[PDB]
Amino acid sequence: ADWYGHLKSVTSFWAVLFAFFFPFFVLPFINFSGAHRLRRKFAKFYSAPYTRFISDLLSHFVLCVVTSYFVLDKLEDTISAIEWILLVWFVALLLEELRQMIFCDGIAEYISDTWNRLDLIMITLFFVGFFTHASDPSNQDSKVVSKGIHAFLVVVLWLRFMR
Amino acid sequence: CHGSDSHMASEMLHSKNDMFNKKNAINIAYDAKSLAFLSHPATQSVIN
Amino acid sequence: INALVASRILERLSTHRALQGPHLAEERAKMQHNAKKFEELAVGVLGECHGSDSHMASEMLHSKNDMFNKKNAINIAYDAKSLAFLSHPATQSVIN
Amino acid sequence: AKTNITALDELPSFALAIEELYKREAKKPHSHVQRLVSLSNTDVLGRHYRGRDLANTRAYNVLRMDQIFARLVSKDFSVNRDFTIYDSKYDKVPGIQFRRTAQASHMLFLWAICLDRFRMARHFWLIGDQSI
Amino acid sequence: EYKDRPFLPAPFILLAHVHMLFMRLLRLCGVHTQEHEKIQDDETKRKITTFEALNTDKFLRRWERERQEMLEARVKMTNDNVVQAMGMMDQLLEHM
Amino acid sequence: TTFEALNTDKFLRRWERERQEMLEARVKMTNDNVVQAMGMMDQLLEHM
Amino acid sequence: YYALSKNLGPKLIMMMEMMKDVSTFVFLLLIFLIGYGVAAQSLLSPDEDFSSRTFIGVLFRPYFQIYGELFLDDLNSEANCLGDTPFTECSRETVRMVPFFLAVYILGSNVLLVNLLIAMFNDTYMKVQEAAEDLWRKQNYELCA
Amino acid sequence: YYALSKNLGPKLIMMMEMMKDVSTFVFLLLIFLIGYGVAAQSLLSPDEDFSSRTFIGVLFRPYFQIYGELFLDDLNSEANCLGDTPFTECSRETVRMVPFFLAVYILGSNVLLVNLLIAMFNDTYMKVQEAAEDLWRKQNYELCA
Ligand SMILES: CC(C)CCC[C@@H](C)[C@H]1CC[C@H]2[C@@H]3CC=C4C[C@@H](O)CC[C@]4(C)[C@H]3CC[C@]12C
Ligand SMILES: CC(C)CCC[C@@H](C)[C@H]1CC[C@H]2[C@@H]3CC=C4C[C@@H](O)CC[C@]4(C)[C@H]3CC[C@]12C
Ligand SMILES: CC(C)CCC[C@@H](C)[C@H]1CC[C@H]2[C@@H]3CC=C4C[C@@H](O)CC[C@]4(C)[C@H]3CC[C@]12C
Ligand SMILES: CC(C)CCC[C@@H](C)[C@H]1CC[C@H]2[C@@H]3CC=C4C[C@@H](O)CC[C@]4(C)[C@H]3CC[C@]12C
Ligand SMILES: CC(C)CCC[C@@H](C)[C@H]1CC[C@H]2[C@@H]3CC=C4C[C@@H](O)CC[C@]4(C)[C@H]3CC[C@]12C
Ligand SMILES: CC(C)CCC[C@@H](C)[C@H]1CC[C@H]2[C@@H]3CC=C4C[C@@H](O)CC[C@]4(C)[C@H]3CC[C@]12C
Ligand SMILES: [Mg+2]
Repeated sequence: ADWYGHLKSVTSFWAVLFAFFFPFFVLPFINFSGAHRLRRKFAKFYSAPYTRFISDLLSHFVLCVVTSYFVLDKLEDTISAIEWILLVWFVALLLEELRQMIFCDGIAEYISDTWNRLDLIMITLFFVGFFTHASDPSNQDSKVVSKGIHAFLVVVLWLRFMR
Repeated sequence: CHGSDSHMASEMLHSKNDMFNKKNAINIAYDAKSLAFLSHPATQSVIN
Repeated sequence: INALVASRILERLSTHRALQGPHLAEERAKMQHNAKKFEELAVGVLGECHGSDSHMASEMLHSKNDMFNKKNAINIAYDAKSLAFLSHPATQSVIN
Repeated sequence: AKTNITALDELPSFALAIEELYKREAKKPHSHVQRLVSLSNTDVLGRHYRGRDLANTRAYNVLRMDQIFARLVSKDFSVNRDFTIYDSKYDKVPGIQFRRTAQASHMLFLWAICLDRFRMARHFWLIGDQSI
Repeated sequence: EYKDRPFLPAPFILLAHVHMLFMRLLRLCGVHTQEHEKIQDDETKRKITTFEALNTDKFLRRWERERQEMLEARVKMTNDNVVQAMGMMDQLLEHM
Repeated sequence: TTFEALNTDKFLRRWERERQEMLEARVKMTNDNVVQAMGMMDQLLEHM
Repeated sequence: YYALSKNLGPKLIMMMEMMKDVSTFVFLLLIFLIGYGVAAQSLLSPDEDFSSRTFIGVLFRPYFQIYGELFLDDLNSEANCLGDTPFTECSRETVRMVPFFLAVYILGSNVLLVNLLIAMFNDTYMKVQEAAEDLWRKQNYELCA
Repeated sequence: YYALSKNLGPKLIMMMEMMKDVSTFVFLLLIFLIGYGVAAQSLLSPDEDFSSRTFIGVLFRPYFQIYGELFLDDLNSEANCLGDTPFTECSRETVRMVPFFLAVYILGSNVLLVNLLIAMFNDTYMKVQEAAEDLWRKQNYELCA
C-alpha cells in the first residue's frame, strides 16, 4: 500500500511505464485515488514510490546502453559530447550518493549494503578512466588505457543493474 | 457411485441434464475447472 | 507354501481374462492387496523360523515338497514372483 | 405490497422470505453481496439491460440472483422454475413433495453459497438431489 | 530507500539536487519556511490502544483454546481426570 | 436420481463413520465421556 | 500427439512449466553476456567506429562460450599476439586481460548459473509432477472432446 | 558378472530402468534434431538436388552439437562468408540466420532437455533404489540357479 501510494493495487508494470512515457494520454483514462484536479492527479501518481523506482530503472538501463555505446565507439581527439553528458550524469550520481551518505542512519549502515559499494566502484572507475583520457586527449595510448578501465566499468554497471 | 456399480455410474456420468443446455456432467466439471473430478478413475474410465 | 500358492493364484487371477472389465477394477485391486498380505504372512512365518533356529529354518527351506514335483520352497517362491520372500535375510543366507 | 409485474406476483411466500434474508444480509456494513448486486448492472428480472422505486424496494429478489449466479457459472445456465406446483390443486400427486423439497432446498442452497456459510450449504445440499 | 529519494531520474536529478539545496539555503540562511507537520488526536490513539489490547486478549484466548485442543494435552488432562476418578472410587469403597 | 441419492447417503454414512474412527475424535469423545463419568461420580458421592 | 502416451505427455507439461525457469536463467545470463561482450569487444579491437559488426561481435562469442566451445584460438588471432605462449608479446598490454574477464564470465555462467538451473529444475519437478499428471488427464479429456 | 558385486549390480538394474527415460529424452530430442537439421541444411546450401549427402548433412551436425562440440568454423566455411567477423559479408543474406536457429536449438537441447533428464534421473533413482536391491537379490538367486 505504501509502494503503490494513492493508486489501485491492480496496476501492472507496463501500464505505469506507458503512463510515464505518455503522461497526457494515459493518466486521465485510468483509475487511482482544472489546476487543482490535473495537478492533484499528477501529484498523486508521481508521488508514488513505484513510479520513481520504474523511472530509476529505465534511467539506469539507458545509462548502461549509452555508456556501452560510448565504450564501443571510437574516442575522438578532444572530449566528445557523449563524454560530457556521461560526466554530468555521474556527477549527478555522485551527488545522489553524498545525499544518501548524509541522510542515512550512519556511515556503517550505508556501507553495509553491497550495492552502495558497487556505486562507489562505478564512480571511482569512471573518474579514473575519464581523467586518464582527459590528461592527454590526442594520445592514442591514453585512449587505450582509458578503454581498458572503462571495460571494468561496463561490467560493474551491468552488475549494478541486477538491483 | 463407482464403488457400488461402475456401469450405472457411467450411465449417470453420460446422462444429459437440462440445467446446462442438455449436456453431461464431465462438460460441467471441465467448465468448473475441477481438476480433482477429472483425475478420478471413474471419470477417466468413461473418457477411455 | 500355502501363502505362496495363495499369492500366486490371486496375482494371476488379477491379470486373468475372466477379471477384465469396467466393473471388476476394485475386485482386481482387492485380489492384488490380499496377495501382498499373504506374501507378508509368508515372510513373517519365515522370519519367526529364522528367529528360533536358523539351521532348522535352513533345513525347512531345503526340504523338498511333493506338491511341486519334488523341489524346495525357494523355487516355489521364485515361480510365484514373491520379491519380499527372496529379499528376506534367511532366504539370502540359504542362497549364500 | 402488491406489484404490477405478473412474474413477481406469481412468486410464493418462501421466495419473498429468501429475498428478506438477502435484504437482512445486505444491510450489514461493507457486505460484498450489495457490491456484487450493484456491480452486476441488471434490472429487476436480472436481464442485462441496466421504475426506480420497484428497482429499489425489491432489489434482492431470487430471479436476479439466479441471473447473477448464472453469469458467474458458464454461458448456458438457465434454471427452469415451476412455482405452480406449490398450489393446493397439485396435492394429490405422489412424488411432488420430493420435487417441492428439492427446488426449495436448491434456492436456499444458492443463498447459503452467496453468504459463504459452508455448513448450511452442505445441509441444503444433503436434503435435495443432484448432489454432484 | 525509494520513499526519501527524489522522483526525478539520473540525468535530470541535478535539478532536484539544486532544488533541495535551494530549500536548504532558504531555511538555514533565509529562514522563510516552516515545512509541514501533522499530528494525531488522542481519541484515535486510545482507539488503537483499545483495539490492540482487545486483539491481544482475543489471541491469548484463541492460543489457550488451541493448546487445549492438542492431542498430548488432551491425553494428559484425560489421565489426571482418570487419576482423580480412582481417588473418588477409593472414597466410594470407603463408604461401602 | 434414486441411485445417486442412495450413493450420496452411503458416502455421508461412510464419511461420518471414518471421521468417528480418527484418533483425535476418539480422544475428544473419550475425554467428554470421562468428564460425564466424573459428574456421575459426584452424583454417587451425594447419594453416599 | 505425444499427449496420448503416458510417458511423453506429462513430461511435455513439465517442460512447459520449466520454460519460466529457462526464461529466468536467460534474464540472469543476459547481464553477464551483454556486459562481458561489450567490455571484451572493446578490449579486443579498440579505436574502431561503431557498426553492425560491433553488435554482432558483442552477441556472437559470449553466448556460444557458455556451452564449452571456447574461441580462444580465434581470440588469440584477433588480439595480434605473436608469442608461442598465446596471450603474451602483444602490441597493446590491455588485450592480455581478455582471458581473465572470460575467467570470471564462464565462472559466472557454467559454474554458478547452470548448476543453479539444475537445482531449480529438481525442485520445480518435485513440486509440479502430480499437477502435471492431473493436467494430463484434463488434456486427455481435451483430446477426446 | 558385475551382478555378484554389491555395488555394480543394483546400479546396472537402475541403468536398465533409466533406459526408458533415455528413450523418452531421445523422442523429445528427435523433434528439434530433425526440424533444425532440415531447416539449417536448407539454409546453408540452397538450390541443390536431393541426395543421400543431404540426409547425412541433416543428421550429422545437429546431433553432435548438443555435446558442446560446435561446428561453427565448419558452418562458417560452408556459408561462403569472407568477412573477419564470421556470419557477415555473405553472398546470401538468409544464411546469416544459421547461428540464430542454432541459438534456439542448443537452448532447447542443453539448457532445457539435459537438465530435465537430470531431474528425471534423480526422481527415478529415489523411486526404484529399494526395488533394484530386491531385484538384485532375486538375480542373485538366478545366478545361483
Ligand atoms: C575493483 C575492480 C573492478 C577494479 C580493477 C582495477 C582496474 C580498473 C585496473 C587495476 C590495474 C590496471 C592495469 C594496470 C596496468 C596496465 C598496463 C597498461 O599498459 C595498460 C593498462 C593496464 C592493463 C591497467 C588497466 C586497468 C587496471 C586493470
Ligand atoms: C577485479 C578483481 C576481481 C581482481 C582484480 C585483478 C585484476 C585487476 C588483475 C588480475 C590480472 C591482471 C593482469 C595480468 C597481467 C597483465 C600484464 C601486464 O604486463 C600488464 C597488466 C596486466 C594486463 C594485468 C592487469 C590487471 C589484472 C587484470
Ligand atoms: C580455482 C580457479 C578459479 C583458479 C583461478 C584462475 C586464475 C587465477 C587464472 C586462470 C587463467 C589466468 C589468465 C590466463 C592468461 C593470462 C594472460 C597473461 O598475459 C596475463 C595473465 C592472464 C590474464 C591470466 C590471469 C590469471 C588467470 C585468470
Ligand atoms: C513467428 C516466427 C516463426 C516468424 C518469423 C518471421 C520470419 C519468417 C521472417 C521475419 C523477417 C524475415 C527476413 C527479413 C529480411 C530478409 C532479408 C532478405 O534478403 C532475405 C530474407 C530475410 C532474411 C527474411 C527471411 C524471413 C524472416 C526471418
Ligand atoms: C522467431 C522468434 C523466436 C524471434 C524472431 C526473430 C527473427 C525473425 C530475427 C532475429 C535475428 C534476425 C536476423 C538478424 C540479421 C539479419 C541480417 C540482415 O541483413 C537481414 C535480416 C537478418 C538475416 C535477420 C532476419 C530475422 C531474424 C532471424
Ligand atoms: C541470454 C541469451 C539467451 C541471449 C540471447 C542471445 C541472442 C540474442 C544472440 C546470440 C547469438 C546471436 C547471433 C550471432 C550471429 C548472428 C549473425 C549476424 O549476421 C546476424 C545476427 C546473428 C544471427 C545473431 C542474432 C542474435 C543472437 C542469436
Ligand atoms: Mg545508492
